[PDB]
Amino acid sequence: MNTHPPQLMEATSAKIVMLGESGAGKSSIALRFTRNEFLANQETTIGAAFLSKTVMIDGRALKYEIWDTAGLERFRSLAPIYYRGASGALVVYDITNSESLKKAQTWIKELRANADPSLIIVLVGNKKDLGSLRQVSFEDGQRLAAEEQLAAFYEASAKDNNNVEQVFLDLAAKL
Repeated sequence: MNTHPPQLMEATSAKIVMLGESGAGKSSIALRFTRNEFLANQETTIGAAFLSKTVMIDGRALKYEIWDTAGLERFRSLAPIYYRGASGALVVYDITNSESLKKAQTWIKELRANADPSLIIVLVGNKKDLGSLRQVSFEDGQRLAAEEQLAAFYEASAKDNNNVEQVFLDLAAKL
């Protein structure tokens, strides 16, 4: 009766948790990858927006767990538990709102010191339309990403699809 069944099979899941700052299109960008639709009057969630869907890459069926946490709440129970096995992390920051970048650097400091060093973090900017009135240089923002070995840093806009397909395809391509 002593046989041995192989455990290595298909049906995988990638858990990516995305934080940022409230009002910085945090929940807005998440909606653009979940159902790929935009809600103009979409408020930043105070609880948790969690949708998990299966995609088929090269015949491989894997479901992505994307956790849209509260826009800016550090006192919630989500603070410690959000990275309970996060394969990757994402954080949204607006290029004219310096606060979002200041909040972003806050999250990235704690999460890397609490979770995993090789955890890939996606630095994504908000509203590429701010090309002229951008207070902080995106070029400078991506520098701190590359400096800390962040493989993913891109610009996103809710009405521009955010290139959310590309940023995830990039990640899925390497992993």
